[PDB]
Amino acid sequence: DIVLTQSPASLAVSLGQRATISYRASKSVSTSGYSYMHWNQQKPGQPPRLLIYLVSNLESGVPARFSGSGSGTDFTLNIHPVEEEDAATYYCQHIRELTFGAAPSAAARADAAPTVSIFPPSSEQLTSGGASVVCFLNNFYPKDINVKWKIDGSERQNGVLNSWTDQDSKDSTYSMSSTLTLTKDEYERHNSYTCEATHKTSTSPIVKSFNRNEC
Amino acid sequence: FHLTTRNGEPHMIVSRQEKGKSLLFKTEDGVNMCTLMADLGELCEDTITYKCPLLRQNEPEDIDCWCNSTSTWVTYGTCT
Amino acid sequence: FHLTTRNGEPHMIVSRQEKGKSLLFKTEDGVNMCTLMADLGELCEDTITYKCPLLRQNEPEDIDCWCNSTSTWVTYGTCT
Amino acid sequence: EVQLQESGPELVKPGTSVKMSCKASGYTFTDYNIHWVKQSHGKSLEWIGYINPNNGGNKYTQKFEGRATLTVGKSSSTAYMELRSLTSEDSAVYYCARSPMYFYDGSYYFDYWGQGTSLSVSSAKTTAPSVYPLAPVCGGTTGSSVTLGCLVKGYFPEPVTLTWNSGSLSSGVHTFPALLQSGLYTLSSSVTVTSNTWPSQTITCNVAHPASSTKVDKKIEPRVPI
Repeated sequence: DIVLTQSPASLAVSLGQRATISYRASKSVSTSGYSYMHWNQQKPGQPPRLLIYLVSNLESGVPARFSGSGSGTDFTLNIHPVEEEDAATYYCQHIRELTFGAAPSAAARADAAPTVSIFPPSSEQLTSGGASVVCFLNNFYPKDINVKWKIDGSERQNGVLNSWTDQDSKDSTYSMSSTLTLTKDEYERHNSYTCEATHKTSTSPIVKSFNRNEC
Repeated sequence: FHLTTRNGEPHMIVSRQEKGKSLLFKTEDGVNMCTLMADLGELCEDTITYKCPLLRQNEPEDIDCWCNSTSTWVTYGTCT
Repeated sequence: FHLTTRNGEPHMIVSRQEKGKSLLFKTEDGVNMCTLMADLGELCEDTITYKCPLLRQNEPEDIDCWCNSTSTWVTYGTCT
Repeated sequence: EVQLQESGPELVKPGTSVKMSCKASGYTFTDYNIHWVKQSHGKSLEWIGYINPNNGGNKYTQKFEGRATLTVGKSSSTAYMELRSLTSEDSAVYYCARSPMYFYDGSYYFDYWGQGTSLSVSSAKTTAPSVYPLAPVCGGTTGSSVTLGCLVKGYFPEPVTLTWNSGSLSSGVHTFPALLQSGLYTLSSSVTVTSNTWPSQTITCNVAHPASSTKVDKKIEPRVPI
C-alpha cells in the first residue's frame, strides 16, 4: 500500500500570486534515482490532464508556470503566476501501485457578507405532510459559512440539507441554500423558525427568523 | 541496463558490467526482480534476445533468465 | 560458495545463486577477488572444475574466470 | 492521433451489473496498460485497476477486488470493465486510461484519458417533481430588493430545467445543485429583483422534467394571514 496525502483540500489564490500544493507519500516512491509521482489537472466537465510526470518533468504542451519538485515521500506542485485558466482540481498519483491523492481544489476576492432570506413552507407543500423552511444565503465570500437552525429557540440539526453553487464565473462569490425539513405536524406545533449564518464578515451571525402565525 | 519495451512487454538491454547482479525495475504491479545467469559479454552486433519467464515458487529448469513478478524480455551481446 | 582447497590452493564450489556476482574471500595476502563469467548452472553431478589465473594489469583473453591476487580453482555444475 | 473512446452513459438498478467499453486507437494497444479511475460526485479520483493487453494480467485496487473484473479484446483494440452487485455508492464517472512509457518504471502516469462514462444506480422510479412557489415572509421584507424562491422536490431522474419567467428573468438567479432526499432529488432556486418589480409584475417559476414529460409553472403570490 501507498497513502497519498494532498494538502490544502482547497486553495483560493489571487491572479499573479503563487500557489503551492503538497503531497505526502507514506512510503518512499523513489526507484533507481527516479521518483514516480504524477500531477494532474481536472476541470469540471473535462477528463484529467497530465501536467507533471516523474515528479518534475513538464508534459508536452503544459505551460512553464507549472513546476514540480520533491523527493522520497514529499512532493510539491508549484503554479507561479496563477491565471484564471488554472482554476481546477490537481491530484498527485504515484506510479508504483495506482493510488491517487485527495485532490486540492484551486480557485481564483474581497470579503462579502451573504444576503439572507427565509421562506416558510408554501401552502402547497403543507398539503403534503412535509414542511420545508428554506434559507438562501446569497453572493458571499469566502465560501466558509455555517448555518444553525432553531425552532422555538431549540437547535435542530436533523433534517437540514445544504447545497452550494460553484464559485460564480463573473462575481467570484458563493451562494447556498439551507433547507430544514420537518413533518407538517411538527411545523404547526411551533411558531418561531430561525436560520443563523456564521461568516467572517460579521462578529455575530446574521439572523433571519419568522413567527409562523404573524403577518 | 536500458529499460525499453517489446510489444507492451518490458525489455532489458543488459551490458557487460551487470553480469552477476540482481536486475531490479519498478512496475505498476510492484518491484520486479529478474535474475540473469547467462555467455553474457559486451554489447555489440552479436546480440541475442529472448524471454525471462515469470516463476512463482517453482525451481528453474533449462533456463538462465527469469523474473519473479512480470515476464521480461532480455538482450545482451556476446562479444568480449 | 563453499571455500575449500585443492593441493594447497584455494578452491571455490560455486552455486547457481552466485552467477553474476563478485567472489570475495580473505587470504593471508589480503582480500582476493575472483571474477566468474561462465554455462554456470545448478550444482549437480555434471561438474566442471578448472583454474582461474592471477591477472595483474592484463586484459583477459580466452577465459571466463580469473582472480586478481591469488590463482584459484573453481567448480560449478551445469544442470538447470 | 492517440485516442480512447468509452461507452455511453448507463442507468442501472441496484443489485445488477454494468459492463463499460474503452476503444483505443492511434497506438499499438498491446504496448501499454489501461487504468480505470472512478470519480464520484464531489469526491476525488479513485483508481480501479489497469490491465495489460499483451498478457491479459490485471491488478485491482483492494477496495474493488471482488466487485470489478477487467478484460481485453486484442482484435478489437477494446478494454472492458465489468462492475457487479451495484449499489448507490457505485454512481460515478469511470475512466479508462493509457499508461504512457515502458520501463519494466512504475510510471503510473495517466497520459491519455477517455471521455468518461456516467453510471447512475437508482431504484427510484421516474417521478415528476413537486414544484412549490416560495413567496417572502407574510407582510413582506424591508429593503429595495426582494428575493423569491422555488422549491423542486421529489423527482427522479435528473435533470430538471428551472427557469424564471420562461427564461426572460435570468439575472439575479441562483439555482442550486440537486441533492438526494430518500432516493429522490430536490433542488431550489432563488431570484432577486428590485422591489418595484414584484409583486406589481408577475414572476413565475417554470420547471421542466424531460423524463416525465412534464412542464409546470408556479406564479409567486404574496402570502396572506391565516
